[PDB]
Amino acid sequence: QFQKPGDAIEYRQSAFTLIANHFGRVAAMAQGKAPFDAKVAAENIALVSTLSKLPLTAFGPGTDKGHGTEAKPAVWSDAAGFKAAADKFAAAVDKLDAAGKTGDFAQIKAAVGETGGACKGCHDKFKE
Amino acid sequence: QFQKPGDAIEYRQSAFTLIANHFGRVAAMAQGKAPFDAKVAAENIALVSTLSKLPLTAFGPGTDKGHGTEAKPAVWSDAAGFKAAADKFAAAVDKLDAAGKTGDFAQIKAAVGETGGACKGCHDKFKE
Amino acid sequence: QFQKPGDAIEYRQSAFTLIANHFGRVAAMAQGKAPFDAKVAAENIALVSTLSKLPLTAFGPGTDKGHGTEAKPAVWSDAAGFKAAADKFAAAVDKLDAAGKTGDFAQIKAAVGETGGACKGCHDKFKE
Amino acid sequence: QFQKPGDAIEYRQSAFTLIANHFGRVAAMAQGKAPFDAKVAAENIALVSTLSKLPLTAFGPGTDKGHGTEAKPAVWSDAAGFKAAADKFAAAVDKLDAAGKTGDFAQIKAAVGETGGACKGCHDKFKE
Ligand code: HEM
Ligand code: HEM
Ligand code: HEM
Ligand code: HEM
Repeated sequence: QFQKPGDAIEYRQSAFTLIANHFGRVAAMAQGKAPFDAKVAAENIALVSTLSKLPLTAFGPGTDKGHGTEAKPAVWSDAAGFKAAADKFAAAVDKLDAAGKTGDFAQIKAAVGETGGACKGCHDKFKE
Repeated sequence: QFQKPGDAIEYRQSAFTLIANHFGRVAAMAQGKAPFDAKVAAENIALVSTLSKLPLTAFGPGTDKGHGTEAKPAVWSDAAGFKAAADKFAAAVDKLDAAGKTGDFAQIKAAVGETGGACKGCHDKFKE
Repeated sequence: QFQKPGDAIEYRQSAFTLIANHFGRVAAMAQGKAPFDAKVAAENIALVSTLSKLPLTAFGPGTDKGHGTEAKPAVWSDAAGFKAAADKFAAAVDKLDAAGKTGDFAQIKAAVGETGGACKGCHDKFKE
Repeated sequence: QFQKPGDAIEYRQSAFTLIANHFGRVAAMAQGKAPFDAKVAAENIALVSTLSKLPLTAFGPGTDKGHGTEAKPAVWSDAAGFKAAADKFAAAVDKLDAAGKTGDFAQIKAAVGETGGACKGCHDKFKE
């Protein structure tokens, strides 16, 4: 667990950073800005899948201020809304995980579009 | 990959932060500071193993300054030494991973001691 | 031996009290309620093993009443059943003792579950 | 350990009872009231040796009243005196343990005389 609040903040920020980087490699393939390689897309989606579970466990009470957090207070006051956004994200990643297993480009591109929306959706209401 | 150098620096710092947190949970169990659970020890060990590969790819040329990096210059001037320290870490992680597979407390405690030593070993020569 | 019946009753009650306390320390470790230590688990298991032989010699004829005994009459009328319950307990303790020797958490947890069952089993039919 | 004070009291009283009983079997041999048998004397002294360590760990703060304790307050207020008596007892039991190993009657009789005095010595100042 986290000894101090700052530990939680740093942990979640670190998780989102890793997720962003690996998810980005798959998105580049989907956008045609990088050659498509099923094995590599699979590896990266696998990483995103494993990491996606992590950051959401570090939003406990008391982790609201300090260590440069960009989490809006609404994360807590509207816990219901936050739970929903997290759920959408989880669902989308499941689709991305499956798509990754099949190696089908069209499916992967569709899943990254969905997942990406899940990131933005949550960010609009709870970040910055 | 990493568009800018700072991306690499933030990537590696975040990876270490996650590794530290999850390795710490296994460590606590092995040092008698928390109840032992083979499943949880196993899960945390899996995370460490997976993540251990990640940060070592983010030490390319030019990632020596900025983004509050704590990597000593020796990381580049003493490249061989660094690859030497990284190799030890890898071996230690392979043992920790094997221990996780067996669920054997003694084996796990032995491997966390070795891994810990590999962390500090590298840190002494290349960090801060 | 026991001069008076009461001596036998107090002897067996005291033995059970010590067994309960030391078995409980092993149990706590196995149920994830306390940090695991193979040496301490081993020591406590040794005590339980040694003491387990003791109380079963203090159930001779005439020790059925007085000194606040909680042994049901069935202990004597259903002698075979009692020897049956005691035999199971003994076997369970032999396994707990063997587990203590190996230091294997899984093996220990398995044996504490069996021993526990042997305690309650006998208690249901012959205690209170 | 002990969840409640009464647990400590019951534990130590139970330990002294077992000790008293087994020590008594050796004393009877030494007094010639029972035939001398080196093996049996050895077994019993071994039990006394193992058990002798136990009761002294259950005299913590707060275990002074209730559950029918016969421990005089001096046990705590004159902690120094209590520590001494316990030390004499420990030393005597060591002698009894050795004597038991040698199977020499004269040595055993001497050790039981010493140990017995250790019981009485401590009892006079700290019990009832
Ligand atoms: C979707 C896969 C996704 C991405 C991509 C993403 C990225 C991201 C980054 C890079 C950060 C910055 C980390 C840093 O400061 O170094 C960040 C921060 C937050 N995010 Fe995000 N994010 C994605 C998904 C989600 C989801 C689904 C939610 C909400 C359910 C969410 C929330 C947040 C919050 C809040 C932060 C700030 C955390 C903090 O600074 O304390 N993101 N995200
Ligand atoms: C071993 C399992 C291990 C742990 C644990 C560990 C932790 C760790 C942390 C927490 C950081 C701080 C990151 C931050 O500032 O947010 C960190 C940083 C560096 N480490 Fe380390 N580290 C472990 C292992 C290793 C090994 C085996 C090496 C070298 C081969 C190594 C190196 C470094 C370096 C350099 C940094 C600084 C990164 C930067 O700031 O740019 N670590 N480590
Ligand atoms: C198994 C390891 C086990 C435990 C633990 C256990 C505990 C226990 C306690 C604490 C008592 C109370 C003593 C007191 O009142 O001070 C107690 C009493 C009895 N038990 Fe028991 N017991 C364990 C095991 C067994 C087994 C396997 C049997 C039967 C074959 C058994 C029987 C009894 C009986 C009878 C009593 C009452 C003794 C009396 O009051 O005269 N127990 N037990
Ligand atoms: C020496 C081998 C020894 C014997 C024998 C002995 C016996 C004994 C008995 C039987 C009791 C009664 C237990 C009960 O209530 O059922 C008893 C109680 C106490 N003793 Fe004792 N005792 C022996 C040794 C020692 C030694 C060396 C000390 C002190 C250093 C000591 C102390 C006590 C105390 C105090 C009690 C009362 C505990 C309580 O009721 O809380 N004894 N002893």
